[PDB]
Amino acid sequence: ANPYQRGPDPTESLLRAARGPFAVSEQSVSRLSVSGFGGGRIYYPTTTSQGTFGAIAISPGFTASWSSLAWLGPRLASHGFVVIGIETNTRLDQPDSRGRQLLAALDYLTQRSSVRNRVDASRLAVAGHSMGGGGTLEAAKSRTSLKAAIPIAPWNLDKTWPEVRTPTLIIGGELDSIAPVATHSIPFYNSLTNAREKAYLELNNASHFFPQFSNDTMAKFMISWMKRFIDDDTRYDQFLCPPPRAIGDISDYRDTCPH
Repeated sequence: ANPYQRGPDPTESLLRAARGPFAVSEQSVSRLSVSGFGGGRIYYPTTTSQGTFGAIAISPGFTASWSSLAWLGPRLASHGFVVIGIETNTRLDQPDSRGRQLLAALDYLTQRSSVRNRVDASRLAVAGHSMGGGGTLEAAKSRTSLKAAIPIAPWNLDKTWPEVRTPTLIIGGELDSIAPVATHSIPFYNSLTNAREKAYLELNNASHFFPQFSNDTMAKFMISWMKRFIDDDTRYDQFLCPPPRAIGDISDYRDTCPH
């Protein structure tokens, strides 16, 4: 009935496994071959028999290469998404520049890449770590048609995001000292007055570098948010609404349930 729904009825175990149900193929994008971003790597479900998939562009943070987040490529793609993980023009690009580069990567993916036919160009998303999370907000501010945005430990001197209409899940690290949640993540969250839906997931005792290592709870909520908003997959609302208890590895969760 939902033409964008993919994969089996979900469970906690399906979301916490190292891979989702789709085998993943990969393609490198050379810095020599694109303008507007530094190339990167595309990850996609090998299967085309179940339909096209939505896509997400993901930016690393200041000083970092895509390799700092590479585990996300196969892990997210294996749940039924095309992922373009980017290298930035330089490692020291600021959040606003990272936002423009994420949009350039989505444009390349849908308009020129060798996997464009596998991507539903109407169902796109952005995510990123630290300054790449600040760039995720910048991209959503510029392109209100994006279906999901996931700033991860985001850093941005711009604290307000009234233009953002995209469903936005901010994932903060409670003990982050580089992009403290009290001055970055939480102000950003409170400022998303026009986001169709939003959530704030705070990881208990987590530092700024939590997304550099496979993290099942982070993956569970990122995948659930991507499914619910990129694919309109209401099956994944069971993990988002009612919000999870702030216990164990979650120190805080803020929500706009119902979706």
